[PDB]
Amino acid sequence: LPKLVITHRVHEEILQLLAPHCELITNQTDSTLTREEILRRCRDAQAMMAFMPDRVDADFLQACPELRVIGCALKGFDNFDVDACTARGVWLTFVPDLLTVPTAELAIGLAVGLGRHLRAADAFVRSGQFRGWQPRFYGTGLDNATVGFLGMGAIGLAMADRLQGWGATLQYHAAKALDTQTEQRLGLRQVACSELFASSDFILLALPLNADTLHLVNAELLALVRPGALLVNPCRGSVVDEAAVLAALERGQLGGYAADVFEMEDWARADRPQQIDPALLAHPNTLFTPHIGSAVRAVRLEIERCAAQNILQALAGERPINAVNRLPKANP
Amino acid sequence: LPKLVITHRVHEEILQLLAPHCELITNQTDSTLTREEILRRCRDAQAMMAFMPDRVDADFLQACPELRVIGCALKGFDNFDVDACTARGVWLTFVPDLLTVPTAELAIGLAVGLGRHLRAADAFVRSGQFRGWQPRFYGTGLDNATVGFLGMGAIGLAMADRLQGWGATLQYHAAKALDTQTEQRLGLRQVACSELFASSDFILLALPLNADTLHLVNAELLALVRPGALLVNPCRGSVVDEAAVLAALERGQLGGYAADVFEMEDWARADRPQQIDPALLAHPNTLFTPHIGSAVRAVRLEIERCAAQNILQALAGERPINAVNR
Ligand SMILES: NC(=O)c1ccc[n+]([C@@H]2O[C@H](COP(=O)([O-])OP(=O)(O)OC[C@H]3O[C@@H](n4cnc5c(N)ncnc54)[C@H](O)[C@@H]3O)[C@@H](O)[C@H]2O)c1
Repeated sequence: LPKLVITHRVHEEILQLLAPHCELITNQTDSTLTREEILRRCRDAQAMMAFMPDRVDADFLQACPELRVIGCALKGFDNFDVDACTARGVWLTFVPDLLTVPTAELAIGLAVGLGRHLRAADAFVRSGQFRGWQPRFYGTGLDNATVGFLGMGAIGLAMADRLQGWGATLQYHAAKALDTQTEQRLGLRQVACSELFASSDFILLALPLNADTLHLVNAELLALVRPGALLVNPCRGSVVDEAAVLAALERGQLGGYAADVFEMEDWARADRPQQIDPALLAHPNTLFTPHIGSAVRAVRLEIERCAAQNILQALAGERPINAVNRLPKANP
Repeated sequence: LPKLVITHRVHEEILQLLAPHCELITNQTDSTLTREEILRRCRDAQAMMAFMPDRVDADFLQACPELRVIGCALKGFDNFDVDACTARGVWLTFVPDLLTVPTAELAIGLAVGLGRHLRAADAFVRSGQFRGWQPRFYGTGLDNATVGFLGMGAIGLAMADRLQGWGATLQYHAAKALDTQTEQRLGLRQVACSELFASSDFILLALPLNADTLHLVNAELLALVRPGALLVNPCRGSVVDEAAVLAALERGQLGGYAADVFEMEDWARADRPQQIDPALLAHPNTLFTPHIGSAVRAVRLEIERCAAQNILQALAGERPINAVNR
């Protein structure tokens, strides 16, 4: 009986898991519906499965008073007002682990593609003009490089594991230090944010988007980079000031920027750019992907399953395993 | 000062190291000059620093009787008649293996780029049409995949090393098998050529080119492949049959092909293709690189430096460290 709205397309097997417990109102197409259309569907929904284009604020919740649970098919719930969910007695749940590994893979791929001029290399061969080896496309590889992680959580760790054996010197700065056991095991040295940006050949971002991280990578910080340094962003766009990244690119201090994420995606920002600057889109020392960190079908299936288990738990009157927040529940 | 012709562009610092010992006739441009032109340059040269696009046969050597050293900024001598060099008392020089590692880095970059549709994804956002996350561009990860190496010398090992931590299942076929200790270390399962192609999600090539290896990856073998299998060629072009790969791509059994090397490059074969098929070139499930395996700045510098020192040693009258002959 309880209505559940699902804002984007999910695997058949997921609908089968839910269909006995809920009234599914699904978006089994390839499109992102309108803000006003999801509001209408959610108006008396007991439940919601949310995805990356979703944004949930106190305004949204006011118009949807039957909501008991919002199940997020994602890790970074920055576009979801958790306090306001709590104020309305709505569970919010996320997916803590399943997005990690394929995002870590993409990022290393970006680091390699960016450092080796893959976009133009490939464009060149595709132009038909290839005739053999030339003294051209000399790049930056991982061997002997200083690699710097900003952040050292799930993707931080999964990337460092993936770079064991690459002959790089690994260093990091994070809100919380890793125990000495993990540092020695992964070859990781802890350094300050300033030192990270001044010494690293590659700088890989692995931070969530919050108030302390908004525009953390800025002109002051980019002004510090060794000339030609490569910056890689698989996490959230507004951890970076995209305009200062452009400027470091044009002056040739920053060697390259790769990103899977963009400022324009951060819906909880009133003042978000409405687009990626065409000038960064067209800069040659770049490589981009459309938020496909977790775009592997087998993985997406499990992300959906995790979200569905959470939603179903919540509707069964239990505390969901991946609740980010806390509601009153009866004791023994 | 003995005269030295540098066949292609080097870093300023190789010039600076060499000027005080050699008259330098350089080619500080992007172009590889015609062999007529390199022959003109080398008529009375004492030394030559050669690169990948150079070929040296008896005929070349006949036209250059004052040549003492060929110092090569490369490692394979397919393009080089070694016995001609020695017959005419010319040192033929190689560099140590600085090339394997950056090539292995690129190879994994390619497998990831190919599996995750990097070219198409990049173009999509550069188009300015990106409106945030969509449930498409689904791709293939390495995690839980089976990756099969065809071959396992220096390149096979470099790549296997770099794939520890990636949670894939590793397997290989090679003429020269690995010792048990390393198989153990690397989680590497040894299989037959047929089983490798039948059970690999990614197949990464690590083979030399020779008679036994010519068109090894042919239609019969590709026909065994799992639907959507991803093939990566960073080793040599002519170990695969590009027509057979294209054909495999077009029917959709092979999910993708990435290469840094192409048949048109293999100048030993008389029957070699004259370019890369434009329909392969135009295929969406590809990813290509213009033989940039070792195109890392630090490495190219060290490569030229080793070439230079071999040349200097030969001239001052010593046996060069990396002499391939005598
Ligand atoms: N591209 C994608 O598709 C994709 C996929 C998954 C996650 N992400 C994003 O990447 C982010 C990180 O993912 P995760 O799974 O590793 O998250 P996580 O919560 O496991 O780790 C976050 C880490 O950042 C650190 N941190 C927080 N504030 C910091 C600060 N001010 N300075 C330095 N370090 C700080 C924390 O100590 C923690 O170690 C997610 O929050 C999400 O926003 C993107």
